[PDB]
Amino acid sequence: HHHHHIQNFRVYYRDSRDPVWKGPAKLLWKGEGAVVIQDNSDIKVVPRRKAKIIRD
Ligand code: NI
Repeated sequence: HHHHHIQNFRVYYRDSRDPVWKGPAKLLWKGEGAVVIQDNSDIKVVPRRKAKIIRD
């Protein structure tokens, strides 16, 4: 199966204990306190404070 990303979004994000922004990733889901991103083959849950959601 394939998780189609939400169109017109890109996301940069940080993992725990690492200040360097990773990305660009696709946005798969927007929740109240977190987002789901897809970075190549990795689908990850990122707290909103660690996500840079860029309208594209
Ligand atoms: Ni899946």
